[PDB]
Amino acid sequence: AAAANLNAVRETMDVLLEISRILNTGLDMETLSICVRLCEQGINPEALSSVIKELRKATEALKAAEN
Amino acid sequence: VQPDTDETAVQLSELLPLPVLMKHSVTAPLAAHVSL
Amino acid sequence: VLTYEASRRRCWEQIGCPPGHREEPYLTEAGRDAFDRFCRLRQGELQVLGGALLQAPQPVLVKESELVKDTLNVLLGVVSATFSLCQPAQAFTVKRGVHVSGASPESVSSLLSEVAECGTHYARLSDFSLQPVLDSSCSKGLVFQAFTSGLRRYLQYYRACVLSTPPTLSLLTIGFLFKKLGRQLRYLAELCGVGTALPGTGGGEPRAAFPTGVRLLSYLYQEALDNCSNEHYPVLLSLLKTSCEPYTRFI
Amino acid sequence: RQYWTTRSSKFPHSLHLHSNLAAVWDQHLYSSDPLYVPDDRVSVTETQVIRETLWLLSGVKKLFIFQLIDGKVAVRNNIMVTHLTHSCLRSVLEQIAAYGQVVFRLQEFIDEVMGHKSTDAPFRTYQAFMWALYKYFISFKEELSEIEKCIINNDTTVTLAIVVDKLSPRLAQLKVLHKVFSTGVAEVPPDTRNVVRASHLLNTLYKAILEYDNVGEASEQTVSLLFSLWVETVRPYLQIVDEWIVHGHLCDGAREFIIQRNKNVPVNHRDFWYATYTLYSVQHTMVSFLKPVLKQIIMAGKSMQLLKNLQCKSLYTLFLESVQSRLCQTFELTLRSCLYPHIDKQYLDCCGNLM
Amino acid sequence: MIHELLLALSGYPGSIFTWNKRGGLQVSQDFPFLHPSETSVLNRLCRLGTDYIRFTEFIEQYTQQGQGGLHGIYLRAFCTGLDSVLQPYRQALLDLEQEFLADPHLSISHINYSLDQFQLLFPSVMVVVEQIKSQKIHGCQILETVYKHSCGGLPPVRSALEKILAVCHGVMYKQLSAWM
Amino acid sequence: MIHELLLALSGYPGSIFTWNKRGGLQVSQDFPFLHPSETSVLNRLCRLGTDYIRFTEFIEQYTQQGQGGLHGIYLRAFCTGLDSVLQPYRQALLDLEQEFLADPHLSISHINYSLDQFQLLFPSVMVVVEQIKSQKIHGCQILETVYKHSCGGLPPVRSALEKILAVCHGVMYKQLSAWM
Repeated sequence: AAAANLNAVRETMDVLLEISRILNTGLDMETLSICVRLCEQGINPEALSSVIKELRKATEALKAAEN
Repeated sequence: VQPDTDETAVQLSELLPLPVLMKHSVTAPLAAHVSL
Repeated sequence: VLTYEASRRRCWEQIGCPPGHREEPYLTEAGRDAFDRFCRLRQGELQVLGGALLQAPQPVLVKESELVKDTLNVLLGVVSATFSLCQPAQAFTVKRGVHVSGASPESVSSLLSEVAECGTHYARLSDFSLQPVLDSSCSKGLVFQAFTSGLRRYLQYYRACVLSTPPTLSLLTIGFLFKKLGRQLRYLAELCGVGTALPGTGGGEPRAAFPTGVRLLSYLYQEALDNCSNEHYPVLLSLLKTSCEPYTRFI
Repeated sequence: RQYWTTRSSKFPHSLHLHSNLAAVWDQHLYSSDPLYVPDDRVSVTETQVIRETLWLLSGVKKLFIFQLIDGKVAVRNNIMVTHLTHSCLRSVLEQIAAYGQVVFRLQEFIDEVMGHKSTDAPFRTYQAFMWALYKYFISFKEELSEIEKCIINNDTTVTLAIVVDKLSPRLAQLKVLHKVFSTGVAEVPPDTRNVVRASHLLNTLYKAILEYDNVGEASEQTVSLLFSLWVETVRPYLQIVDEWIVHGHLCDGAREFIIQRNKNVPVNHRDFWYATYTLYSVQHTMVSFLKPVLKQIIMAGKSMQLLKNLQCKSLYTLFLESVQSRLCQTFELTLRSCLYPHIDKQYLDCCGNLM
Repeated sequence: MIHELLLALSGYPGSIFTWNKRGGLQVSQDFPFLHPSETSVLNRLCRLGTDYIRFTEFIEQYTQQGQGGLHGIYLRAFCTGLDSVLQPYRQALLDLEQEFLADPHLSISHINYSLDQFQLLFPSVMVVVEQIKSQKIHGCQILETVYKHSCGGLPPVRSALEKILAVCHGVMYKQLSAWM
Repeated sequence: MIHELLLALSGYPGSIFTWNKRGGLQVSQDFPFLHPSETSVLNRLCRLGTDYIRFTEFIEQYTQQGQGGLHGIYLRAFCTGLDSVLQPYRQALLDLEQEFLADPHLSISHINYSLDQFQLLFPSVMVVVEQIKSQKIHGCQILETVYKHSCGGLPPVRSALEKILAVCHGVMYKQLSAWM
């Protein structure tokens, strides 16, 4: 049963990876589950998306400043 | 005191049989020494 | 918590999520632990048919490591547990039917018994190789002295070869590595007969004993002349060529 | 409760008619006809059938279901599979059993050739065919062993179509060489004496090399296997030629040669050129590949026998080098090229040296 | 599993395959995986098993011809040549046992396929040896069976007889050395 | 119910599908779980299935030299070329089988959408082969019927014809090279 859960999680992760690669989102595998599952606790999808966008902008700024 | 599988004397008295070489060298010298 | 992988076993009979579990595959294509249960069950069925007539032959649970250790024991010609020099053995006497890696004891201890014949011949032969030193008060002259001193030193060289290998060699491989050595021992011990606890053969044929005095030299010289170029025949030929030096001193 | 056991496999899988094909078909039967008493075909796992098929490809004597009957591959029609229908299963069984029966007869022939003089010799054509069959069946069993390794993975499987594709050159050469062996063997009748049998087999082998010449231009696998078998078969004849050209004779007198070895002619006899160096029937069992060469062949054989009497890379090796150089088209290319250069040089040089 | 099989190959009769060469490698019908594949594999292995049991018995008898049989010391040399041929066979058995130890999922069928070369060559060499010995051709008369058997098409049997003939050539050289 | 329908189209008729020799790839219509028009699409595929069965029969009959039918390297080459074209079809079938086995819910409609390409290239080749068999052409006659059809319009069919004609003109080139 738990092996079934693991297999289903892997399958969902692969489906999500394909969806992300098709969307060309640029989101990393680190947001494999942590990104989606944390919002799965009932986070405001608009607020979470805005927070992700702010994190992306800050990360881009940090990369540019490091460069 | 005999050695390990040292093929030298083994073949000396085996390919040419033991008494063969023994009579060729020793027993022939033995007969010569007895006659002398 | 997503690092899991899955089974590639995909079945057209399992129309859903197939794990892939086999069906207790063929013990021929996999054993050494389950073939143990199967062969032990076959031996037990044979025993139940015959009235549990194994007692000792009931598997002496022998780790392949333990078997290799006992082989290293008999590698010195010693009397291991399955090579004990029992009262009616004088030499290798088997343990309680050692089983094999994934087998019952019948064939396992049968190959072990072949190796035990080899190691029993080794124990008796080492005792026979001590015949010159052992027969210090010998009324047979330098014949037994030189011959069995040669036997002792040749057994020392043979022991160097035996101990030169690790004690964890395959039983069949070791037996093959001593098959020529086994033939040499059998031919020599058939002329020796060095059973001690249970007297008689020390290897080879039912060797009651060895010929006496320099009459043992006479019989040995005739034999070495005829039986030449073999495991013991070449070994005995070299020993006779060496004892020719004892013959030189006798001259 | 398997074919290993004495019972049908009675186990479940993922439910519904997707995996219930026999169960689905049986439902169609029983429901459409309530009296459709399903023939209690012993349910068998498809993968278990695959393992048994791998054993049969390796050369298993039979299977509980796939029991080779009448020499040919046969199946106990009292078996079923929930993942398939009887007819489809039967079609798959027959597709396997075509090569199964062919290879049953072929393995019987190879084993019979294996069986598992002094101035004469044995029918070395039979032994050469046995060795060539050894190599070919070795390739087949190696393919079966690869399939068995795939099975032993137990986590990956292949459609029997996949196995057949792996056996593509295998099965093609199987059919082609089945016809070729039919030609060589049956044409060399049991009545065909060692000479007759070898001559008929050699003629059929040359004809089959010319026949599989155009059975497909990509048959170079099957064609090369036939070429290797023909080289092996020649190796009897090539060795005979080498012996009769080096020593003029040898401890080999097989009487498998289609040449009339009228050996009653003594070495110190003029007639030894004709009687011993004559053409044997079952003007004889002659093939133009060697019959056109037969005049110079008789001359060279008589010359070698006479050179041995006067004294009183072999032909096979050079032929092997030429065959490696050579190996759609037929055996004519390589055979003619070797016979002209190699055979012409051998004949002329042997005649000159003996003279 | 393959433990008892290799034991019978080493001279230790498997409980199922009782390797008493008189009764052959008599396979008891207690077959695990008791399909004709398993039984056929048992029989195929038992072929070479009984062949090797008889071969070992013969080598023990050749541990030898100078007696009332076909007189000649060459029988012990023939035993030596056969054992030299089996040395490749013994090495094959050792390598197979090592592979079986390595393979948890034992490749029993592949092992049989791999050893089939020696198993097939065994019948031909056995037939040649039976021609030499059962005919009781004393001296090199038994040698003639293989020496004029040079028209032997079986390359495996050809190589085994080639080893035996190397032994025979050496023995003949030694005999000629004595007679000279 | 997918795997056996594929097996039946694989050149091995099933049970709900009956490969009538003259009735083509007919289908015993007594099973549940689909619409008859779904069975009608399956019958459109069965057209190709029966075509494959007949093509296999012809290829085996034209892959056997003394018969009065068309012979020569041309017939064997035509059979070989048709088989090599079916290799893309066989590979596609195997890929589709793997995909359907991999998906818990892989609709047969999806199977149809995958097999549409092969069904698109199939019928033109079937018509050409039937015409070639009716013509009973031999020698370079079929080689010119081919050259007539080698101006084809079906892109997959046109390319397959180009490949087969390349193989054929290669054979003609080999014949002329021998003549040169």
